[PDB]
Amino acid sequence: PRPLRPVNPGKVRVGFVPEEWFTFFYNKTGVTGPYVLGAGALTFLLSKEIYVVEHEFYTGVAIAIMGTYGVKKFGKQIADYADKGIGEIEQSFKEYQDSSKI
Amino acid sequence: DIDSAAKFIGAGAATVGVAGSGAGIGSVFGSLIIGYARNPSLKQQLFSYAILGFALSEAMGLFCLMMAFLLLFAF
Amino acid sequence: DIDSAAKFIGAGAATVGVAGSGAGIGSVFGSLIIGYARNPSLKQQLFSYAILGFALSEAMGLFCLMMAFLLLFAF
Amino acid sequence: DIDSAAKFIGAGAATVGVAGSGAGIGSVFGSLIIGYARNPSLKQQLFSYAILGFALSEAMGLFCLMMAFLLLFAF
Amino acid sequence: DIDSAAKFIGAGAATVGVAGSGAGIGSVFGSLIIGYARNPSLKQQLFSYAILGFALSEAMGLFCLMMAFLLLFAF
Amino acid sequence: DIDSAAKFIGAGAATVGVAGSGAGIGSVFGSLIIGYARNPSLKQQLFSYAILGFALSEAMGLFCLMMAFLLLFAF
Amino acid sequence: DIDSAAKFIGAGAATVGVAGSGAGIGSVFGSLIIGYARNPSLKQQLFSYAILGFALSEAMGLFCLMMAFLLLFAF
Amino acid sequence: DIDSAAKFIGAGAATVGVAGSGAGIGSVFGSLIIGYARNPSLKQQLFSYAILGFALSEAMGLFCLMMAFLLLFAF
Amino acid sequence: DIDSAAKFIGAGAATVGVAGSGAGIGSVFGSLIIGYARNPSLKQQLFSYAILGFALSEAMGLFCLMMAFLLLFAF
Amino acid sequence: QMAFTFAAPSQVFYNNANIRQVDVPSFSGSFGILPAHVATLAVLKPGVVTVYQEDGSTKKYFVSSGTVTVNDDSSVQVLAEEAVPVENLDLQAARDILSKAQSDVTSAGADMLKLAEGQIAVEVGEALVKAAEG
Amino acid sequence: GDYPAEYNPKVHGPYDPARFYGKADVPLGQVKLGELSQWLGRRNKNPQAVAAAVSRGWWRWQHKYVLPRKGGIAPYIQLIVGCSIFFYAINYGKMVAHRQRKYH
Amino acid sequence: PVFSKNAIESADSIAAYDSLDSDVIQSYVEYSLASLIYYTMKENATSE
Amino acid sequence: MMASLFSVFDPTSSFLSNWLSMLIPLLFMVMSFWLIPSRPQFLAKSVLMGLNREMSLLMGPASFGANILVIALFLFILFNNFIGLFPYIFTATSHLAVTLSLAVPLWISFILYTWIKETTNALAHLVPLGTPAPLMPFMVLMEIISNMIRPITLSVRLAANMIAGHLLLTLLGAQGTLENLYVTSIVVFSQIILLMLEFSVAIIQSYVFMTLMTLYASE
Amino acid sequence: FAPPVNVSPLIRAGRYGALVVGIVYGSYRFGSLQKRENEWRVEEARRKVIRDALNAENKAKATREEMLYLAKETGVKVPENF
Amino acid sequence: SGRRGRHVDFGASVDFEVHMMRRALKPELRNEAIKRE
Repeated sequence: PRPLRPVNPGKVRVGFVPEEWFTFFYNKTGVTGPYVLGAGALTFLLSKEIYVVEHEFYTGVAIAIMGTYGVKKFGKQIADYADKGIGEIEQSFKEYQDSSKI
Repeated sequence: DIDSAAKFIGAGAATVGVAGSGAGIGSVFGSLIIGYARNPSLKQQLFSYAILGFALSEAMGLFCLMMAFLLLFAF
Repeated sequence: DIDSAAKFIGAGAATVGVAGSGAGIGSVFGSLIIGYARNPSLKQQLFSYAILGFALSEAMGLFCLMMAFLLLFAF
Repeated sequence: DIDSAAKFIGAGAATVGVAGSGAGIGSVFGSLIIGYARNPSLKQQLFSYAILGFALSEAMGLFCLMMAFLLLFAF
Repeated sequence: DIDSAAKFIGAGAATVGVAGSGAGIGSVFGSLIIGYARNPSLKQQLFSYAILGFALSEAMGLFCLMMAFLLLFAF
Repeated sequence: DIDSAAKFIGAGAATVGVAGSGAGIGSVFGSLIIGYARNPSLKQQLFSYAILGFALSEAMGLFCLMMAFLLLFAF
Repeated sequence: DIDSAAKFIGAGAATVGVAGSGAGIGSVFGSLIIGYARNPSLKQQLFSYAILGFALSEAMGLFCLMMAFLLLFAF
Repeated sequence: DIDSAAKFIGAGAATVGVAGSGAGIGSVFGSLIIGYARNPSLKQQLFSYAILGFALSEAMGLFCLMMAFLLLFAF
Repeated sequence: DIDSAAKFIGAGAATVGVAGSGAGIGSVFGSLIIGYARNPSLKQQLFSYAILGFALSEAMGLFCLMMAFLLLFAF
Repeated sequence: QMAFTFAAPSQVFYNNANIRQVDVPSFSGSFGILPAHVATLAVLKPGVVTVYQEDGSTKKYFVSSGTVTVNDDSSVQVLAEEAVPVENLDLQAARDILSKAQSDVTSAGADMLKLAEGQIAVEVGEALVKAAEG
Repeated sequence: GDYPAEYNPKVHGPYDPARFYGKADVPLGQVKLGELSQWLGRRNKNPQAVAAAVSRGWWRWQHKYVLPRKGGIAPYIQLIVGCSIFFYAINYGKMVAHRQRKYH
Repeated sequence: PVFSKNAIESADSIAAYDSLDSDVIQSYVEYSLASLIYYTMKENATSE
Repeated sequence: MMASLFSVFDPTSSFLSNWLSMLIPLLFMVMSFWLIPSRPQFLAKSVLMGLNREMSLLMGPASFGANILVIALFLFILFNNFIGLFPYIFTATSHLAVTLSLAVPLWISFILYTWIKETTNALAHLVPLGTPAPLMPFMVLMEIISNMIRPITLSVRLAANMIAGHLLLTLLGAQGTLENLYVTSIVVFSQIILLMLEFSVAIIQSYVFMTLMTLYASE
Repeated sequence: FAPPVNVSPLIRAGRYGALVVGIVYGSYRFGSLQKRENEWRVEEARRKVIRDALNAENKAKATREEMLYLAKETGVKVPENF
Repeated sequence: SGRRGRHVDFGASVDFEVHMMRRALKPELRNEAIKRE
């Protein structure tokens, strides 16, 4: 098998969770299944003191809010800037091949 | 008396922050003199920034004076 | 109390760096007046640099006020 | 006499605010030399502004002089 | 107790060493406003040098802050 | 015997205030050099205001040293 | 017990001078900002002298910090 | 024993006041460099005025150090 | 024993006053940078004055070391 | 890369020639110029403009007045009233005019305009004394 | 540090660090749990084998979230939460020593 | 074209030029005028 | 205004020790497979090639190919300050051994290479230039003390920023309550301002330490 | 998203059945510990007051010893009360 | 300055400055440079 480069990465919901996890429960507990298990697990860890809500939790919230604001504000510009550099490399390589043939 | 001595020493050590406001006032009002010798026609907005400079330098001087009373009467 | 006196003496000597905020604010806001004495039409862009200078200088002011609280209720 | 002893130390540590008057007066009146070296035509407008700066800078020195007496014969 | 009491006093005396870091910060960021006022076309390179100035300015105050943290609950 | 002890510490801490006179004098005579380098034709007028700067800074410094003597013989 | 205890008081007051080192470093690098708006062609030679200015400025803070380590555990 | 102890703390506090002469000397010889970098033909009267600033700043510095000995061996 | 503890506070207090030498050294080397930005052909005379500026400001710094050494093992 | 246009009503010295350093005595301070200098302009004063080309050659050009302008495109336009090399000048003549200027100052009296002219010639004479004896 | 000896460029083609280049074994996904003991005992537990198994899994994850052209921030958020979750369980002893509820 | 001191201060691109005060601009303008007039006088005399 | 807590620097809190907290930047390294790079590879390549161009003015012949070490030192510092601010990760830079590894071996590398190559110039760096005879000896002794303990303060500087940064964040977090919306929002917004300061200083501290080592490897 | 597909008619019954069981066990345990919390807090408060009163007397003794040690160190006069 | 303070134009200052410069051109270039009007 020749490894072919895909164009888009794997589908992802809620920012980071794989969609392959969410679609894994569709045939048994439907779409609402993974969200129900995630909500129940979050409730269980908070209630049974497994997740210690200490001072670092507020820092974890502050990072999450800052990260969401920073990515949503500058993500399009950076991704376009990176895709611009990729296109210039692709143009440079295809022009080399055409110039060598000519 | 021992905790009264702590309040008086703590107040006398917290009232040195007004020295920095004394320097910060001198810097802004000092730079105002130079900034008004060059291009004196901008007097009104120059004076506004000078008052803005005073309204933050002296105000942070009162930040320590508030802590001076916080070590004197309140706590 | 002896240890209560140590907290108060530390807190009073923790208010020292408020003077540094006053000097840092007075330097930035004064130098803004000279920087604005030329180019009066460059008000808004240069104002952003000064508030950045004010925010960092006042961040040092709250940095010293951090140890003021630590020697008042924490240690 | 320990409470009076702490007040003597507290007032003695409160008279360091005169250093704020020294630097502010020195910086303002030094800047007046630069501001009067060039453009001496406005030597009355600049001098009036510097005396205003000197008065506010020296007011902080009188603030700490008051605080030294406020820990001396006020409590 | 008295050993711990003097550890808190030395921690407060170590908090003194942050005011001058606030002074150096205000000097760099104030002069940055002048630096951007004179020839604003060098905005990015001058900002890099002033940020380099801020890197060493607060770090000198952090030495005393770490010394304050050493005498707070580390010594 | 702690009243004489408190006077010794207080007068020592009061004598720090002459530092602000030291920095101010070094500032005004520093700016006198810049003032003399730019338009030296007003040498005596600039030097006259320089002495007025010296007579308003060192006077505050010796005002603080006077308070040091008062903290040893009046307070 | 008060020997190492007051050594910790002295050590906190010994590391004060790094503040002025921070003020000194900001003075050098702030003046590099004004000194680079004019004459960018001397970037390397001005920076090398500014580094020597920075090195001698940070040497003073380390000079005080070594004195703080001298009284901490070096006896 | 108390009197010798408190004189030792007081003389230590009185030795801070030479810092401003340290900043003032570093200020006046700073602006001497600027004042000589512009119109160097006046080196004779510039250095005459610059040594006037040094002979006044360091004099206030020795004024503090003279008072340090007065609280170390005289009183 | 009390004289041992009082020597330690005073020796630490004596090293408070080296911050001014720290700031002034940055001032004289900062103004070297501006003074050598313009007028680059006076490098030998400007840098020789920066050495003289450093030689006198650190001399005040070593005067702090002399009194710190005087209050650590001499007296 | 520093274009030099040092001209005069009498002579012409440089025309878009690459110079490493030119030090100019101006009313805003006797500062110096390097390529890609500060965008500014200043007024000349009696003093010794110096030229240090790409070969490091030192040439001294005393002027009596003029203008100095540095633009953002690293273009230097120094125009001076009468620029001459200082080798064709006399220190004895410089002090003779200086002594003549001092006589004008002393004999000015209530003539404040003549007092200004004596002061102006004093500045020119003192500039040439340092120029010729250096 | 070299290419694995089981790799053959003639049959497979160019090397791909996310593909297992040994004998084609039946993966654990389709094991009906009656062969679970046989499958676990068959796969060796060498430090070399598990290190190669980690890298073959890591490059599989790179092939799904980074190596595609339009790779977003999702892998770099997944790593941060993944490391935070893993390091919270490590520091569980210090965290649970404080807690919030006395009974819970 | 010949401009005035007041017009020079009000110029949009004059902010990029530094070291500008009243006396510097006034003296530079009144000497730039006497350098443009001298340039035209030489051009006019040769053309005439 | 309630309380405070500390001691987030225990390497052996569990039997899987906190040495794995140093092996986390190996994950974030951009492993490259394709010819045309991906988006994060090009971003990392552009940043590093940008830093190499900026440091090219200060390289010199003695650091002819040591820029890889300087850049690797930069990325190691950045990933030990950025990762130290995420909540449930022990502060690796707080441990002095990380700072010992950061400053001591490279300083000994630079001072011994300077001493072997240019011994007189190394001693002349311990004196201010153009120093007369009566001004010589006290400047030499203090600068000898300066150059001996300067990298030790560099190690202290790298430690103290993240120690003070994490102490401030833990202080702000511990003085807040989940139930009170006003206190939680104030605590969260205060930490966001503090994190923006702490993220900014962490990048700048890594940038200055690259600049300082590039200057001190040039000589 | 994907179209909805109904859950198997055994997951729902197990889910809600466990939901009801958790509610009644939650009510039973909470009430049992509420009585336990009330009786434990009362006896904890009583022994805390007695312990704090004894610790206050010990702290008063230690502070006077510390104040006595300070006056011995400073060499100042010792008052009748302290 | 002194010139503006005495209300003297810079052009008049220029002519005074150049006349004093020309009077110090003793050896050969005084007559050649000064062509009068």
